[PDB]
Formats: sequence, C-alpha cells, structure tokens
Amino acid sequence: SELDQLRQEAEQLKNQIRDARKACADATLSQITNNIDPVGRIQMRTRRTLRGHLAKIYAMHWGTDSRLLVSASQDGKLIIWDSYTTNKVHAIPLRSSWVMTCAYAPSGNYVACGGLDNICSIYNLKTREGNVRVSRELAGHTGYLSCCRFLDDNQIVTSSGDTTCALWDIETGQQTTTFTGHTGDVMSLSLAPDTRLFVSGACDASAKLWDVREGMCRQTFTGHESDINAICFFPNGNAFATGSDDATCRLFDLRADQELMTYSHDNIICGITSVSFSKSGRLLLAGYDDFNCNVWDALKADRAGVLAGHDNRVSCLGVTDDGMAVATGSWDSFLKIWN
Amino acid sequence: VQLVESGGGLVQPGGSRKLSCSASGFAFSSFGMHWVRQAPEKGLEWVAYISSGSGTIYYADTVKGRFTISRDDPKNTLFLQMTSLRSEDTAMYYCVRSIYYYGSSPFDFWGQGTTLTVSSSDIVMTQATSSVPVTPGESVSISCRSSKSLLHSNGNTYLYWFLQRPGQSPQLLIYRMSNLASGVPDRFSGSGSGTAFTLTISRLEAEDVGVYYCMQHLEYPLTFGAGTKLEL
Amino acid sequence: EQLLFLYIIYTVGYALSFSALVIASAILLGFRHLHCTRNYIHLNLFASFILRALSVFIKDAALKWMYSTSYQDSLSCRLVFLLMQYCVAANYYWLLVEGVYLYTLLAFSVFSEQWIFRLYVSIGWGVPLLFVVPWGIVKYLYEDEGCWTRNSNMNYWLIIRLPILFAIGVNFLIFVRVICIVVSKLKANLDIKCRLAKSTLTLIPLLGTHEVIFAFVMDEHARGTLRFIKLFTELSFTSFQGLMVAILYCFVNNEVQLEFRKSWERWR
Amino acid sequence: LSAEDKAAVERSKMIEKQLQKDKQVYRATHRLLLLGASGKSTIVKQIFETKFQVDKVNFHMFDVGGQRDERRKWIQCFNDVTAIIFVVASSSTNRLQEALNLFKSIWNNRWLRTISVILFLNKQDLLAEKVLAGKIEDYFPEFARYTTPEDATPEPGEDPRVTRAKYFIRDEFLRISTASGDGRHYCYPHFTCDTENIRRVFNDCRDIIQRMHLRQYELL
Amino acid sequence: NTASIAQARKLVEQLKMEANIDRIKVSKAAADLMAYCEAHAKEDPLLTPVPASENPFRE
Amino acid sequence: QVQLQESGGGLVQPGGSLRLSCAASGFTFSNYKMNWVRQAPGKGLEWVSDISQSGASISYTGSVKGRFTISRDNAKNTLYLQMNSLKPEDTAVYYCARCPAPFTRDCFDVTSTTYAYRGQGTQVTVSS
Repeated sequence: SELDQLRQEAEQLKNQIRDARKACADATLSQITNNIDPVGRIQMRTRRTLRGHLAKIYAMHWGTDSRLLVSASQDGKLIIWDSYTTNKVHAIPLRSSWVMTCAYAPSGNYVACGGLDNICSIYNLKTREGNVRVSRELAGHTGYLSCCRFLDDNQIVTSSGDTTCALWDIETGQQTTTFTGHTGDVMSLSLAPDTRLFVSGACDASAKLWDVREGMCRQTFTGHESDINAICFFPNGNAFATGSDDATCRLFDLRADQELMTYSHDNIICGITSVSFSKSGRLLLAGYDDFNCNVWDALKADRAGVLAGHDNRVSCLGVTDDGMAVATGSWDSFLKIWN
Repeated sequence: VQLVESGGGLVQPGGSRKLSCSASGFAFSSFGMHWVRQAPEKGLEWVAYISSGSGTIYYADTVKGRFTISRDDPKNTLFLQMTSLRSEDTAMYYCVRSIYYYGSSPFDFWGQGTTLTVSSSDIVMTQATSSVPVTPGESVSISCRSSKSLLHSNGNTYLYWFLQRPGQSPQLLIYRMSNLASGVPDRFSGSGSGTAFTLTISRLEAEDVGVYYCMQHLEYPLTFGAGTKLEL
Repeated sequence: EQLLFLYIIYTVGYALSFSALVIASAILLGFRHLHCTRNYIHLNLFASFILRALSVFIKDAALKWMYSTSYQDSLSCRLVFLLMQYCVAANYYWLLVEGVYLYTLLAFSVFSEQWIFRLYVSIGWGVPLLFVVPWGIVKYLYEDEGCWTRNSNMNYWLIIRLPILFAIGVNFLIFVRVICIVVSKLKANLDIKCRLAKSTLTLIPLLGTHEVIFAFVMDEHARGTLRFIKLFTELSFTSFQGLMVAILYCFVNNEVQLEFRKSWERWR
Repeated sequence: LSAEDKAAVERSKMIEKQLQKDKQVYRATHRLLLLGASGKSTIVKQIFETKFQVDKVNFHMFDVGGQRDERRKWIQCFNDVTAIIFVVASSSTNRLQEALNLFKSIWNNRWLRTISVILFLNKQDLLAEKVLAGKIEDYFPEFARYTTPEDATPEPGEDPRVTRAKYFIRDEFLRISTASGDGRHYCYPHFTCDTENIRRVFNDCRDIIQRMHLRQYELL
Repeated sequence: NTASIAQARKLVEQLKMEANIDRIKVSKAAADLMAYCEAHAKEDPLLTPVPASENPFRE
Repeated sequence: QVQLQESGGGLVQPGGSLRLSCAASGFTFSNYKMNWVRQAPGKGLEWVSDISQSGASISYTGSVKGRFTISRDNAKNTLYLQMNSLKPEDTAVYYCARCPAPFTRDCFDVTSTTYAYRGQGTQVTVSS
C-alpha cells in the first residue's frame, strides 16, 4: 500500500513546513507594533443610500474612476450607479436571476457578473449601439461562480464552486488556464496589485497563492478555523486579509508563507462575509453577518470603527481605488456609501 | 447609425410641413434627440429638442409656437411639424442623437439631413475666423471664445467641437472640450480654460478639410460659432 | 349631573391619547424602515383619528370659549360643524380601509400595490366627502338652520348615518371573515384560548367593530340610568379606540419593538 | 445645477420607474427552491430555471442540479425564497436518514430559519409493495412501538401498517420541525404518488402568504 | 484506489515545491507593513479625514 | 490545519466490543458539534452519530441507537465512539467529522466522499 508511504512523507513534509514557519515566526506582529500609538474610534457615517434593488444586494464593485460602481442583486438586476448624482446610469437584466458576483473592468468599458449558472457574463458598457449587451458568456465551470476580477479589458480570473480558479482570454472565449488544487469551494479571489499573481480563499480553510501565467499554485496558507468567505490583497501585494465563518480575520503574509495577525472578538460569533482594506492599509473593513461592519486596525487588531447602518446581512464591501468611501451592499437591498 | 431625415423640399411662405427622422440601428428610446438647422451657406443653430421618453421639450426663441417636436418610439421615428413658416427657415435640418449620463458623449451622431425651401439672453460663441488657409503636415490651432464661463460649479467645462466635410453631415469630434470621440483619430485634441478654448490638430492631412464649429451645452438654448473653414 | 365630571376629568386624558396617537404616527413615519404599504394604510388612519380628537377637544371651545364670551351663526359655526361631522366619517371610513386591506391581503394574490393603495386613500378620504356634500346642499337649502343643528327630520339626518352604517357593517363583516380564516388556520395546523383572546381583542379595536357589539335593540335603554349606562359604554369605547389602535399596533408590534432595540444598539 | 445632469436625472428617473415596474412583476411572483433526492417536468405543465402559473399566480422554481453536493454556501442564496419543495423518496442504502439530516439542517440554518418547507414523500405506493412483499424496523427501531393515530385519514384499500409506516416517516419529519422554531415557519408534508401536486404547492403557498400577513398583523 | 495514489503523488510534489521556498522573518514582514502604513498614512480618505469640500459624497 | 486523527479498528468477531476515538487539532473543539460518518464497502457514506457543543443533545442513526454511544471530552479535545454488540454489516471505514461552522445547530458533512473537515478514517471489520 505505497499510498501509506506517500501520506508518510506528506505528513513529515507538513511537519517540516510548520517547523520552518516556526523558524520564520520568531517574533509576531503584535509584539513590535505594541510600542506604536493608537488611532481612535473612527466616526464614519453614511453619505449616500442607493435604493433601487428589488432583492438582497449580493455583490458590488467600484470602478477605477472612483465614482461609478456596479451592483448585482439576486432578483436578476445588475445596475451601474453613479454615486455623486446617485443616478442609475444603467440597469441590466440578466439571463438568470441568481448571481453571486459582479465585476467592473479597470478600463471601465465592461462589467462581469455570474452565479448559480456557473457562467461569467461580460457586458459591454461603452458600446456605440446605445444599450448595453452581453459581450461574452464564459461557460466552462462546473460549479457556481463566486468571484470574478479583471486583469485588463481582455482577460478575466474567475473562481468557482468546483474548487478551481480560472484564467480566461475574454476575446478568445476559452480558458487560458485552470488554477486547480483546492479542496473546498473557492469563495473569493483577490488580484495582486501588479496582477502577476493572486490569492484565493476557499471552503477548506485554506488560502492559495497562484502564478497567473504558469497556471499553478505557489503557496497555501492555513491559520483560519472554518470556510474562507472573503479575501483582499494588501496595497503592497505582500500580505492579504482573509475572513471566514470562524468569525475572525487573519493576515497571511506572502513572503513568510504564514500568518501575522488575528482579528477576533468575544462578542462576534457570526461568519464574516466580506473583507477589504482601505487604500493606505492601516484599516480593514470586515463586513460581518450580524448586520454590521467593523473597522479593524490591521496593525493592532483592535476594533476601532463600527459601521452599523444596515438592517440585514452585509453581503459585499469595497473601497474606492482612491480611498474615497466604502460601499456596503446588504441583504436589505440598500447600498450604503460611507466616508 | 441610420438617421434618415425626410419631408423637406419646396414650400410656400407661412405654409406647413411634417419632417420625419427614420432612426434605426441603436437604442432609439434611450436617446434624447435634437434638431439643428443650417442656413444654406451660414453657420449652425439648434432648432428643437425632445428628451428620452418624450418627457421634456425645449425650443429656441425663434421657433416656439411655430414648431412642434414629437417622437414615436414603437415606430422608432422622430417628427417635427413646421408651421408659421418664414423665409429664414429655407435651410438644411439635421436629426441628432444624444444621450446623457456620467461620462457619456452626446451629439454622437448627426443624421444625413434634408433641405427645406420656402421662398416669398444667451451664451455668445466667438469663433476664430470664417476661412483660414492651411496645408497638410503641420499643426493648426482653431481658437474659440465664450461670452460666459462654460466651466461649471460641478467640474465639467461644457464645450463641443464638430467638423463638417463638404457635402455630408458634420461629425462630433470632442466632447466637454477635452475628451476625444469614438472613431476619431488621436490627431485631433481640444483643450482650454474658462471662456477660452482651442482645437489643436497635429499631423494634419487629408480627410481633415472642412468647417470647424465650436458649440456649447452649458444651458439651453444651444449656441454655435459661425464655423472656421480650412482648405487643402 | 355627574357625567359632566367624566367629561372634564377625561378631557386631558383624551388630549394625551390624541398625543400618544400622533406620537405613534410619528414613530411609524420617521424610521424609513417600518414604511410599507401595510403601514401607509395604518399611518393615514391614525390621522383620521387626529382629525376627530381635534374636534371633540378643540370644538369644546365652540360651546365653552365662544359661550364664555348670535352673529357667530354665520359660516364660522356651521363650517366647523361640518369639519367635525366630516372627520367623523373620515374615521369610520379609515377603519373600513384597514379592514378592506386586511381582506385584500388575506384573500387575493394578484393586484398592484401602489395602485391599490391610491384606490384606498381615495376610498378613505373622498367617500365621506361624496356623501357629506349632499348633506351640505340639503342643510344649506331645504332646511338650513343656525350652525346646522342636530336633526331636522327623520330622513334628513339619515344623510350622515346610513353610509356610516355601511362602513361599520363592512368592518364587522370583514372582521368576522378574518376571525373565521384565523381559526381555520389555527385548527388546520399540525392552548388556543389565549391565542383567540389576544387575537380578537387586537382585531376589534383596529377595525372598530365594538359599536356593533352592543347595537341590536334601540330606543329602550332610555330611562332608569340605563341611558347614561349606554352613554358611558359607547363614549368610553370610542374615546378609547383612539388610544387603543395605537397601543396595539404601534407599541406592542414586534417590528417597531426590534426597530427600537436596534436603534438603541446604534446609540453608543 | 443639473446643467447637463438634468437629462441625466431624467434618464435616472425613467430607469427608476422601470425598477418600479419590475417591482410590480417581482413582488407578485413566487420563488420556490426545489431540493431533490418526479413531477418537476410535470409541475411545469401549467433547464435549471422553471417558470409556470396556477390561477394567474406565477411561480419561479429553481432546481439546483448543477452544483457540487456541498451546500453550506450556495443555499444561503434562498433565504428570500417563498418555499422549499423538498422532494424526498418514501422507500429508503439508508435514504430516509440522509434526507432526515438534510431536512434538519435546512430547518436549523440561520438564513432558512424563516422558510416553510413543503415535504413531498415520493413513491409511497412503491414503498407499499416493497414493505408488503418484503423493511422498516431494520433501519428505524422505534417503528415497533408506533401505531397510526386516529387523526390520520388513510387511503382505503391498502394495509393500515403501510399507512402506519408512511405516517411514521411524516411524524419523524414533523418532530424535526416542531422540535425548534414553530414561531416562524411550518412543514407542509404531503404524500406524493402522479396527480397534480401543483395544486398542493399553490395551496401551501397561499397558506404561507396568509400566515405571514396574519403574523405581521399580530394574529397568528 | 488509484485516485488516491494520483492525488497523494500530486499533493506530495506540491508539498515539496511549497517547502523548498525561501521564507523571511516575521520581524521583516511586520516592519515592512508598518513602514508602509506610516508612510501612506496621510494619503487615503478613509482613515485620513478630508474637509467637507472634496469629500464629494457630502452635501 | 484542521486535522482529525482517528484510532481503533480491526477484524473483530460479531457481538464483540470496540472503542474508536478521535483526537482533533486545528480548532476550538468546544464550538462545533462533532460527527461520526462511515463508508461500508460497495456503498456510499452515511452518518452514524452526533454530539453537540456541550454534548447534551445527542443523536444516532436508527440501526445503532442504544448499541453505539458517542461522547466527547472537550477538555481533552477528543471524540469517542463506543461500539458494542457489533454485526457483520458494521464493517466500514469510520471518519471523525466536525460540522462546517461554529455556534450553530446546522451540519452539512456527508458527501460523495468530497468534504474537508473529516479525518482520514479507521477501518473496522466485523467477521470471522
């Protein structure tokens, strides 16, 4: 039964990796940041309330212009808001009503949305024929789609419920590579700022780091007790934050291949369903599941800010590319923008 | 894409007619729509305006009462009723597309147009000059001045540029005085500041000679300049 | 001799009841979250009370303040009399609106919400006008009196009553059907006495059916202090209904309760 | 002040009015989640999406036969679903216990805490000849102490013991349902089997509607 | 049983690849992130407050 | 890592006894309700037992109640299953599982042999 020997070097390799991580975790983050000054309870308010969605706002995404933002509701509605004039720039009916994610191309010319039909639909915004239309039906996944993010106007990276992330050439219509290796459904992928690599958190408590071109994993991290719901790379592209059903967040630093901090509290017992850093990084927006969102001092793991606002599950979150606000889309069908 | 105006031609003074615009190939209903007139060998001027969903009509002083504007979205076709006709209306009329949201490019397509023949306060736009001799290869700088500031309190400066080649409908080139249009080569580039504006064309070549119109959109009525002719 | 003491003791109580009722209207108004077309039927109905208790409280000075100090028999009297005698039908028709919406929810399943709500605000405000304007015509032309006095004839004070009787009858009937369907659910399911006690005693004060609880035989309790007993029962039940609709649909409603709980949660 | 943003706001209010229109067409359609282990091809008599109608009331039923069998995430989606058609077989391999723990999980989930289930116990007749010609106690022991309560109307002709088995299964599921959270939601267990179960779904939807309204009015 | 054979082989090669990488001290990582946060700490409108003119959601 | 080691199991005669056990690292063992699952050769899987956070509320499959017993020492972070009066049909691989998320009465564990928070499994054979 040579497989037993296989498991044997597997477990000794796990022991070797953990021992090396002990040899690399020789002073935790909280030890040295202790000497630094606090921040103070940030008194963020609402600034706008976007109210046009017939069903739970399940996903959201700003645009690079830091004014427009797309939002997807599971009544089957993908609507592009302008914030300042709070106007419904576009409102898009979908081929199927159940969607778990929207995406806004950094060029601003496309949006992408997908969900329980496994497909990623990419819609052309800046068409010259008037109304917006679905440019591409990226249909190769076997489970549902949970996150989609744009590299550029032509290639999309999409994580599914079949435990595979993927890279598609949008123009071609077929998948560039299949980032396979996970054991639980991928729940959130986060592109590195340089788009040379990206993290993905899944329902096996493990976060994987891949190489966008070689099409193969490069690291796995495990410091979170339960399924990973949300993930967001640091502005550096060196660390990332993960949020899980354990009701805590974790910093996974990419160079040290391990964890740095935990964001936990005695009161919180609800699975956090969204996460994202601010632009600088010193704050961390964790959209919890007791209807609130918390603002964690990422370098202190204290709770500073509390954005309450909502009257249901906050199912998405995202800061502007210029750090101008936070959009929170809950299950009460309101997007609250916060300065 | 396909804005075919029709109905024009001969008229008697003070008579009546019904100009139409068969508009096909796009999202007709979502498009606000304009009409614009050009006296046979004079500049441009906006005539009448309807909105999306027929929800707001605007008229220029010279045409209110005498002109009617309407649309038929199911038939996908615009309409203008000419009544109380004067001699100053023997001109070519252009059915005009325009859509307004954040970052849009209105006036994105002016139809072919049709001529009408009938025979017996604002923001003033100072053009550069009617005609300017020019040859290919170098860079040209068409100037423009405004009576008021076109820059708004919101942040946008509301000036548009159009180019008319001989014997065809003019084309939008720049919108909000800085932003290039779709299908228009980087060769053209407009800019300016409050009540001072310019269209600069580098690498000038053929397919570039015509009339250059400097119009505004800060408020209704919509104004124009006479149009700077360029040559060969 | 004595019921005057009841009136002058409950004047402030009824004013503060009006106050609690407008307070409950404000609570169902402001939150932006308790808003729903089920609550706009409520939130106006409370105003139809606010139209009444204004009358019996601020009409009181029509018999005290002006009689504390004959020309007043101009419009300035009968117009305020019509204000009161119209707000009465406004109340007795907003109770009917609430009932008809109850039946609309619990009966049929395909109908536009905003359209039906506009139809209800009409049927709740117009109809008292549409049958108090003929009262205006008659009591202006055919038997007009000073300040439009109590009851000129048998069939000419029928004007204000017969449609109000229709409203009260429809409220009772829809109440009976609501209770029939409630108990049908309850005994079709997989201690009821508390259930039906609390249920019906909440369903009656809202629909305003108590009047037809003690309205079988008339013109026989007119002696032996029985007339004053009837006055006490009817006046107390009506002057309580204003407090009670608010108390049972604005203070004991779990939705507004959890709204206040979360609001205080949001008050650090 | 809305110089060119006036036309923007005009198109915004036009699209917002469109949002009102499809609010009319949404709040009046019944989203129900199929959850299999049939009639779904017949319940659309009138691939994943399935739209149909009963008494001018329109039903949008989502089947989920396209996912991997780890549901703890792609089921939260249906917290706003009207009902869950929980199509479970009557002949159990141990199918009845897996179905039982699936039903229990659905009932207990924090998002589906307030969703009524419609239980369909398929193939009851097939179970009838299966357990008649030759078993139940071989999987559930407490079937030996069980007898049909007098408030259970049988289908005449078959064995009271077959009816006893059917109602034992139904009594297990309703013990689940009542064991926690009768305050918000209720199981409506039918006994499928080739009739119009569409009528059963429709009547149960009416029952759930009326119960929710009576519960906001503080009556039920 | 060969599915587990293949999966164990692929898992173990992946373990080898992830084990034979460089790895830096959490002292280095934490100091780097702290320096980044203290540098770009006057350049983000979420943590860093901005007057009510150019917080263009205000009104 | 959320790892669940199991121990105990082998060839035993019918009617015997056995105490298969589970040592779990990688979570606060208190917060979840544990499980025992099994796969009998030629068959899929099935769930056998349940024990809550405190272990107060417990459950079994019909064909093992009274016979088998499930206990958990949260202080020692371990889950025990005492099998007694076994049967030839009880030969199967036994996996110690934990429910996906904490502080809940919800569980989605058994699968088409595709689940993340179960141990590797101990064989248990009951034959001569």
